[PDB]
Amino acid sequence: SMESLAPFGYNKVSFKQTHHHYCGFYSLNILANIIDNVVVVNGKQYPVSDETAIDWAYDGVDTIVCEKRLVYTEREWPLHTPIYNINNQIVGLVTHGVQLSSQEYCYAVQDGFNLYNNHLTGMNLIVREKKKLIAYADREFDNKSELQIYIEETLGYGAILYHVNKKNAQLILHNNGLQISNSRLRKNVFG
Amino acid sequence: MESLAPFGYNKVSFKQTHHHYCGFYSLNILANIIDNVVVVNGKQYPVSDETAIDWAYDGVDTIVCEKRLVYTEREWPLHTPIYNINNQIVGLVTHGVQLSSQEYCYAVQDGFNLYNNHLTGMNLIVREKKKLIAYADREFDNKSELQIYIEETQKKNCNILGYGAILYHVNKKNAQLILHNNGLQISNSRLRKNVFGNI
Ligand SMILES: Nc1nc(=O)c2ncn([C@@H]3O[C@H](CO)[C@@H](O)[C@H]3OP(=O)(O)OC[C@H]3O[C@@H](n4cnc5c(N)ncnc54)[C@H](O)[C@@H]3OP(=O)(O)O)c2[nH]1
Repeated sequence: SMESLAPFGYNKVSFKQTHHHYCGFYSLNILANIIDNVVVVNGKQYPVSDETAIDWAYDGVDTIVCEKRLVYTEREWPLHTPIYNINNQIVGLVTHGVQLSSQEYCYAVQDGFNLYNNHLTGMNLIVREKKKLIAYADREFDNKSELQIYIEETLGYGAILYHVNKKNAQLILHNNGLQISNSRLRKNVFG
Repeated sequence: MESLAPFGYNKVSFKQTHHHYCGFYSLNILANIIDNVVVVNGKQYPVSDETAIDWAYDGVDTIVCEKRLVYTEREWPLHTPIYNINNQIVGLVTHGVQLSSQEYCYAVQDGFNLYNNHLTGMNLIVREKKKLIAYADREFDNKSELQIYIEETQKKNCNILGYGAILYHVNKKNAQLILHNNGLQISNSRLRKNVFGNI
């Protein structure tokens, strides 16, 4: 391919046959890891924190879920900028960050294949704050008794990433109203 | 009322009223491991800094759980209660592994502090990974073989085997959880931890 690293896009779905799925972009080759907790963006070094958080990226059919390392900056990173390690090897492409304050930003950088990853097929992940005690399929319940009623009373696959104040990431997959899996990742959620 | 019972009997009653731990039902939320120590049959055992992915089938659901490894020179009988240093029950002994004539290893769940995945209506299968790509219930050397399987399944799909779960590993490393249904791929979790047990 002529496009080595290509950000996700609806019209780039043919890249799934030729490129690896990173969280937010396709890559022709396996990318390098972060070395000594530093990333290099536009010629400036940025220390990488010890914090991680769950990020996600829809590519038009699948959702890539990835535990990424958090990088706190005092400067905005333009989207799709290449990220290098201190050995001048490309680590990835800049994805969407968050502006903490007027002069504060936080970006999430995937560190190769070192951390949690989940490739969800044919599902557009929904992220929402947990409002009740129990989450099950695409519904929420106050107690087990309300849950048993729904199960006995009960289209398409779905994926929901739950959090409470960006904490305790909880990923639920469901199909036709039935629960498939309920994974408590014990990680923060980025955003 | 059995407040802390191992998987394998009367699941209908337990599943509506008890919390699902990896291998046993508990009426209450169980205590955590305090100061990296568990107590089994009156003896204190230091808990290592190692974890591994374990699983337990209760007869309809599979509980997947990252557990903490405890090395011991003494065998722990199945179902023996496990306590913390406050004499608070933390669980029941599950199956371990024997590393040497004098050395054993058990995996102990530390409450709900670590990774936990509840698989509904599925019996997990553990398999050593032998090809580069895992997809649905199959393995493929490359994406061209994968694309053939996808396209042929799109043309004709006779798989009505239902929902399945496969835990892949390479020499007990690189835990990878594949969920699938009727020849379709659902989710591919890279857990990065070792897989516990005689595998
Ligand atoms: N992207 C990625 N992130 C990780 O964190 C990671 N940890 C390990 N690995 C393995 O590295 C090998 C490559 O050296 C891969 O094979 C992979 O093992 P696996 O995790 O067993 O593989 C499933 C393949 O299968 C891919 N697919 C999934 N669906 C499709 C589809 N419809 N069409 C084409 N490919 C599909 C899926 O994206 C994927 O392959 P790619 O990421 O390279 O694209 C990782 N790969």
